[PDB]
Amino acid sequence: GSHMTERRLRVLVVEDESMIAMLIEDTLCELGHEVAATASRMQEALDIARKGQFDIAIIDVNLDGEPSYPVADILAERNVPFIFATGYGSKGLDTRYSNIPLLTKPFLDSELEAVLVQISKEV
Repeated sequence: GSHMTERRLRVLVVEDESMIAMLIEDTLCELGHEVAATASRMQEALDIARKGQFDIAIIDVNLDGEPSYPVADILAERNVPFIFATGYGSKGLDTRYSNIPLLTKPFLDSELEAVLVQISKEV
């Protein structure tokens, strides 16, 4: 039988180009997310900026050219349910997730804090 589910989530991650690409299709190969965003795009950000309903949103604002638009900047000033990564590593951003995998490095503790910190913590 194969009638089962495994929690399908979305993660619009973006920042540069190949550093966030292969780093998003390989991570899913292990978790099973349902694809979302790769590289840094102004059209996608606006979508996750107006959607406020996409599980997560990464948009580095200081790597390869801080292409995180003035919104990733704002997305950090108020923070919403999601996740983010940037040259400063969010900044203690607030959300129902709990910092989780704050990104701004060559991948490492990220995946670690990515799932070991997703306890919600007093939600």
